[PDB]
Amino acid sequence: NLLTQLENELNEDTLLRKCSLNLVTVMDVKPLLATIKRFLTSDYLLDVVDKLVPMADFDDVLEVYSAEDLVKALRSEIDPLKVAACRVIENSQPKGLFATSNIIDILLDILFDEKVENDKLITAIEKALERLSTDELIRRRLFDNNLPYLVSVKGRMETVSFVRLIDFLTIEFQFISGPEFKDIIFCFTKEEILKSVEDILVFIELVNYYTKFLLEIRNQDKYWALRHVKKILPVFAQLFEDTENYPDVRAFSTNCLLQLFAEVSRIEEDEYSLFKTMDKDSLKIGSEAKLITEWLELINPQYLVKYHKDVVENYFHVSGYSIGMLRNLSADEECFNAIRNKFSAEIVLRLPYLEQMQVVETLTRYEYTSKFLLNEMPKVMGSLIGDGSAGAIIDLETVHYRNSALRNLLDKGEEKLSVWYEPLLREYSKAVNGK
Repeated sequence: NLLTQLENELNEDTLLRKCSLNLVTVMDVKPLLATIKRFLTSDYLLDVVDKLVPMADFDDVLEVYSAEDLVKALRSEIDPLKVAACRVIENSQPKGLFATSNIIDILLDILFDEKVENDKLITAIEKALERLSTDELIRRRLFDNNLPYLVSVKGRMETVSFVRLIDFLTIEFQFISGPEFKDIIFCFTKEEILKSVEDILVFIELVNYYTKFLLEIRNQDKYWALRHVKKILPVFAQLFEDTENYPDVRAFSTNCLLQLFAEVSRIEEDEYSLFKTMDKDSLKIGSEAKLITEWLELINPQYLVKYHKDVVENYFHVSGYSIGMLRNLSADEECFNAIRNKFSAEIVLRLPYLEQMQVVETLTRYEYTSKFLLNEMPKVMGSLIGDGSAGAIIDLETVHYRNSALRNLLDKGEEKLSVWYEPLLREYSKAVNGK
């Protein structure tokens, strides 16, 4: 490690780029850290800082960069020194060390400053906060001590700081438990949503936050959060319908809202009471012809089959274009039974091999779709097995889908595949072993 002592002495009498590298690999480092400090209290040097801080005993780091220093650095006019302080703070041990100072407060002050244009500083602060937010004392400093501030930034709805706040909440929600959840910061009232409409970028951002919020509730299994967010969901739908008073919503925000309604149709709730009401009063799936394809690609297929079976029956036909609809509509048995009569081996076999495989890979995903494939479209299975030139297929998508179809079927087991087991295994073997 004599390579680091050289750097320590070539500052007192390319190279940094090399230390930066020779450090991704792995005595007393204070002296070296002290110097980088002096230089900062006056770009590439930062990558060196971000490497050496983690690998050191934080007590050591804390001797050079004291709480008082960090504070001073953050209050300075020197961006690089601010980034460096962020790296130091990010590596706090224990993570709750600075939770009793105003360090977090200042991190937030800089974070929500519209005047800050340095995207590198913003992410550094966001990484610091993410890292430390596993600690409960850091969450207390954030959501208790700084709640009034966060809520005021929330109320600004000023473009630059609003985007940052939304990122902040999404990041933070990962670490929030039921008892710590505070509506006033994570949720928006009806009145705030109507207000965000005046600047459609803010509203669009708010729509995406909610989509992601519901997505995260579903992924993290935080269903206790639903009772807090679902009360304003009908508002997004009413605005989507109200083109007379709120034309900017359909005009600029149709797609982001469609994604939201996709999530709403999937919330763990008392049998679509919420979505059924939103659909009945506002969305009216089926009434606007230009939206039908999208509704059939996005909305819960079980909902679609119970409340809009006529649409599903009439509108869906097999083609390269309806593969989006196919992936969605077939993920519920009952909804699949509503499109079953639109398939035949002949209809599928007319498609170019790429789409055949996309269709087939889709049908191999579930028990009931596979059964139908084996029992009703064996000639399509024959096209899947092939003539003996599939190993010569150059298109990456085609190979990807075929292989995935082969895999999906094999995952079903020998007993359920009958006479197809051996040929499937054989074809899969040739695909992944090169033959």
